This record gives sequence, C-alpha cells and structure tokens, in this order.
Amino acid sequence: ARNPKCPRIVKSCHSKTLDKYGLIKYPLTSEKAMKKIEEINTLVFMCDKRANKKNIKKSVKNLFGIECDKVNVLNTLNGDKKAYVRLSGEHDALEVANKIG
RNA sequence: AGCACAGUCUUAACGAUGGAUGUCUUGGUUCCUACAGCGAUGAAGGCCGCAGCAAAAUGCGAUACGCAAUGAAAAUUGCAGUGACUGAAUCAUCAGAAUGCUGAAUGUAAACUACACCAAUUCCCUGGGAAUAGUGGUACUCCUACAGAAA
Repeated sequence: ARNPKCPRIVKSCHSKTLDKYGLIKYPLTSEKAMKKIEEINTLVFMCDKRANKKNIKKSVKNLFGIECDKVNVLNTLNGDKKAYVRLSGEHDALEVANKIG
C-alpha cells in the first residue's frame, strides 16, 4: 500500500460537511401539519435537499430531545426536504407545541 | 326660444391620431501606445444555491450581495435593523481566508443525486478525553528511484 511523504490534501478548516443545525432547517407551520401534530403526534419539518433520513431522525432527537417512531421524507418543489416525523408514543405533541408556539 | 336638406368634395381654424424632425447621449468606432496564458495546487464552460423583508441583472459560494487585513473613515434607511466623540456604519484597496455541485474530470457510472473497493475518520485538551458511515484514497499514459518474482 501507499506510504507518501505527505498527504496531497489537508483540510485545516472547521467541518462543514453538513451541519446538523441546518440539516434540519425549521418546523413547517401549515394547517395540514398542525392537524397531524394535534391528532397523531406527527411533526412536519423542513430540511436540507441533500439531508439523510437517518441523520434527520438523529437531528430531531438531538435538537428537540424527542424520539421518532417513523420518519417519512419528501423532496419538495420548494427546493428542500419535507420530513414527516411520527413521534414515539411516550413523548407528546404538547411539549413540541410549547417549543414551536 | 327660433333658424339651418343630408351626403360627397374642397378650404381654414381648433384638436385627436401617429412618432418624423430638431436637440441631446455614463454607448459604439477606429487607430496608436503598453503589457499579456490559465490548468490535476482541478481552468474555462455549465448547473445548483445564497439578501431580514429579494423576482431579474449584478455580486458572491453553505463563513453565500461580506469575512480578515489595510487605506480612507461617520454615517447607514424603500421598510427594518445597525453604528459614531475609532479594527463597528459607509466606501475603495484587497497581499490572509474561503473555494458548493460539477466540468479534462480522473473509482465504475449516467434521462441515475445509482454503484464498488481500500483507508474507518474528525475534533478537543497536555500525554490524555470526546464526537461522527462521515471523510479521504483508488483513471490512462509516461519518467526517475525501489522491490521480490523470470531467463
């Protein structure tokens, strides 16, 4: 195998591969989304176009402390990802409602 | 409150209609002077983004219509924020940054955000502790050097 004198590229800079804060952009506040949150504990989030579904699940749990039963995603005509996140049943929409407004 | 044939033609006055003329002009134009190549240290081209309110040019690249540094240097306002008794607000300079996805484009690909394999990898702290499947490397030809194989 290789044993170079020096690697060709060295990245000095801070990481920017895709920040978790920015991977998930913001909760979506639509009437449809409000009904989903209210009735089945399902949160709708706008997320980056290149975002990974597992990472979106990680990001929700990191940023809001709340666990996901299933995460369903879509690439929108609004240029971004729209993630429908059904919450695990021991955590509640009311807590999320306090955080979002 | 009476009087006027109407139409057609012609004439004048006063206008509609139209954009000529004139007047301009941060543009062209040619000549002359002067320097004059960028690229695997990933160009040009092309996409995809990026403004608090932001569509198109311009500008810029996930640090995104400015960053750092310098010289000017107190304003900036469409709304709204912001700053001043000098590394902020405004400009110009711009030598340090950064540098998306591609594209020769180079891991195999291609009406694909498809698919391999090898390295797992990054940060903090002064010899230790935390994070992330993330990040790299892997084209073809050549050359110089080295290697264990062969005749």
